[PDB]
Amino acid sequence: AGASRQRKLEALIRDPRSPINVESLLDGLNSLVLDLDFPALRKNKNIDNFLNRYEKIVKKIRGLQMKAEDYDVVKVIGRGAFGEVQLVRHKASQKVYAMKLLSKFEMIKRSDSAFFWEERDIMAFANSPWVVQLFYAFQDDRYLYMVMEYMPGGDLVNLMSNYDVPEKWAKFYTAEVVLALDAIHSMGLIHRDVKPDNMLLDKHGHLKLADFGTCMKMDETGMVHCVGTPDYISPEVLKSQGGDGFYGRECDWWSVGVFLYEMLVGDTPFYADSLVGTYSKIMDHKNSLCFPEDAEISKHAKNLICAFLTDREVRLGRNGVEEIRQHPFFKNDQWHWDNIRETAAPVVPELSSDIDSSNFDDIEDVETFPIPKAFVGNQLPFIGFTYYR
Amino acid sequence: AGASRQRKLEALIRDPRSPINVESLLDGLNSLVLDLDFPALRKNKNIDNFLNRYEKIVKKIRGLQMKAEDYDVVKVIGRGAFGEVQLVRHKASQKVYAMKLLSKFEMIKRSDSAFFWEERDIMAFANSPWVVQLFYAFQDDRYLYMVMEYMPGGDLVNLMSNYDVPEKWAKFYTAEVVLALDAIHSMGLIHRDVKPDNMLLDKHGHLKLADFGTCMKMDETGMVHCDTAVGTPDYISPEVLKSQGGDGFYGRECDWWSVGVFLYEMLVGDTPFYADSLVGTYSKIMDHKNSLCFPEDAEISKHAKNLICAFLTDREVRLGRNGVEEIRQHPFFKNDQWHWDNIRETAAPVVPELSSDIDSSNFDDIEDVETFPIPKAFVGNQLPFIGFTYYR
Ligand SMILES: COC(=O)c1ccc(F)c(NC(=O)c2cccc(-c3cc(C(=O)Nc4ccncc4F)ccc3CN)c2)c1
Ligand SMILES: COC(=O)c1ccc(F)c(NC(=O)c2cccc(-c3cc(C(=O)Nc4ccncc4F)ccc3CN)c2)c1
Repeated sequence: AGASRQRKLEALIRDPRSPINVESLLDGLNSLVLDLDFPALRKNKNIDNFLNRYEKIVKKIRGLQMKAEDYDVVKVIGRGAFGEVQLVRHKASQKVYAMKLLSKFEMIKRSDSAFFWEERDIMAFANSPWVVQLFYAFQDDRYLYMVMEYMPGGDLVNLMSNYDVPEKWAKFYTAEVVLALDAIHSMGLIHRDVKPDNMLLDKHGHLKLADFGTCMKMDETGMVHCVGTPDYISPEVLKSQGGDGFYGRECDWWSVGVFLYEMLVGDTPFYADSLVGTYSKIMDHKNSLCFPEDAEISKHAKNLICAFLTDREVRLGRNGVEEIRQHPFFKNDQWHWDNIRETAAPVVPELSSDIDSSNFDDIEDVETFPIPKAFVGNQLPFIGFTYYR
Repeated sequence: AGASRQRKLEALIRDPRSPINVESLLDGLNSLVLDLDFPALRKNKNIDNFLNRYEKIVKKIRGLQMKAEDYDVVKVIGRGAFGEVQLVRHKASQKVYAMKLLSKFEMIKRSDSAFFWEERDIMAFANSPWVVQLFYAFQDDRYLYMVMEYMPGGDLVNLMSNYDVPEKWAKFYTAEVVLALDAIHSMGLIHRDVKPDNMLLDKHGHLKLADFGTCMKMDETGMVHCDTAVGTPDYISPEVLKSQGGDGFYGRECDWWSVGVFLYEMLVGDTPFYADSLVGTYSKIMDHKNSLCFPEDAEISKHAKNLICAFLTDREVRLGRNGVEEIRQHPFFKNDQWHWDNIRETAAPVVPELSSDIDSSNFDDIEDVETFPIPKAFVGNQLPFIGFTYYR
């Protein structure tokens, strides 16, 4: 009946995962207002009269909703392709978060614009201690904001540059990465850009993955038809960039092997001065993968590294994560796969307060959209991005 | 804290009086989809990706929401400037309604496009038995719809044309118009288009006002500021005629001129300033001091004649400056069938003979489409109708 219909649609609006939830529909009207309030378009009677009604309530609404002015910015802890990351303190609650800003301009211009949906879903609804939790997602006219839990231990790029990593440490950080990727794979997602920059460390020095712009949802077969600095990117993913090309979750396990090599060796296995150099070496990995004479690595460590860095058809982890996690290398008298994250981490950070950012390096140093004549609708891609947990 | 804000905003979305209630925000999404889904606009990647996402969910919502296909059209019972009015039966409930279609194309074309807000607000939130009530307001691509209560008795244009009205009946219906107009004034609204076309009679033959397109919201004093003259030529007050030519300040008195014109029509059988051209009618209305006169062959009583000349005078001396009180205590109204407090619970003059719930014998038959052009740029023809949807 009509009563049954209104019950059904009210379910579609209260659903926080729905595209027509109240935050999306409020995003829709706010995106419509921002996209229309220009003097050139206001010559149109339909557009000017529409703004006359809603201009008042839209300014009110935007005041009540969560915004950047609510958060005191303590420091900038990272920079990235489409923006930056800030250490922030929410003023009303005094709680410390890490807030990621992604530029709407840069996303629209350089033309990626769909990566942030999966990132937002994964961080909100992953519900895994291997993935950084998102608390709030919101936006203004220039930026998207993602308010995440603050990983105060820094990343593994910092850990490797400040410590010469022994093999017992390498077992730990590799095992945690394996578990973290298994978490993502189990959500039906291929990471396809795993690397120490995206591997953060929590309060107790335990790993959580932190960037998911590259993530993509798998098929029934498990494959994913569809960019970057190629250091950690597998051969098949590299070949795939040339036109079409299928690949699966094994591409992430290549990256793990690259990551294992780096920790024990100190350089990436396919390092070169140019991108074409690195690309070229990654394709000729059968001949170009080699260990230095003066880099004391064990038989099992070398065996695992060689297991991962091979063709996809015989790589470690086609048959499953099992054979990876029962490789001899991981045998130890400290932790087990079922209890690793509650055991003592190799490196616990010594921090003084809730805003201690000492394990992050310092960051040093504008343009936005042009005023349009016609309707371009730049805000339309960002409708339904707002999320309040 | 943030808790105080998210409760304040939640107050705004749940309220059906609010412009940002959920019904309106759905219209915001729906209108955007309609206004972008065209081949040339999909050449924009921003537009085409947005419509690739939402079109499916927007298609499911459109089927769930109330629509015209829910109703059986029994017979078309009226026509007006911006659309028609149909007699409908809701399929799921079998309940009879009169629903008014209003063409979005013609409203944008002839440019008015905001009269319907106060029409909707009155019917939705009047709660007076002098005003036809709106159960459901909705829309689609072409029409705004308003599902009202069916008034099977017909309008007063039909009553005066069928029956030859005596003054005992005219006391009654004029009284009901005054109480109806007083109600509308008591909501801060000048009707400024009172006439027998817009007076409908219910199951029992008691009046209800039933078109509010010309209606406008008053000031803190009671006056209104309007540049354009409005209303049907025959019943337009000289002050509203004179408002066309520049600055026009005037209060609720303009309605009583029309009640004046209305009473003259009932007893005399023709409208007081009739002319074969509209140009002549405006010339007669402006010269009402000399032009207003009765035929000799006419049996209108002195108290009847005293009331009409009381109404059809300049606003400075018109019966209505000192409120509704002075209208009610005129000797024409004084009788022993009804009091003012109980008039609508007394025996009406013309109780209709109604066989069935779809009896449209009081209304007459009707006899005899164009649409928007496919735009190249963003034009936004659905933006004036965002927030029109309403469910009781
Ligand atoms: C190169 O082409 C690509 O593959 C590609 C394509 C699309 C993309 F969106 C991106 N990534 C970004 O644009 C991007 C923008 C801004 C910040 C980051 C970023 C954030 C974090 C973080 O949240 N840390 C963090 C988390 C919690 N507590 C403290 C923290 F410090 C970590 C690392 C990074 C760099 N990965 C990434 C990359
Ligand atoms: C001349 O310019 C204006 O003053 C002006 C400006 C803007 C406007 F929107 C309009 N009105 C319309 O366009 C319009 C369109 C379609 C139907 C009507 C209309 C409807 C009714 C009705 O609801 N009856 C009714 C009610 C309940 N149960 C059964 C009924 F039968 C009565 C009378 C009428 C004519 N007034 C009016 C007029």
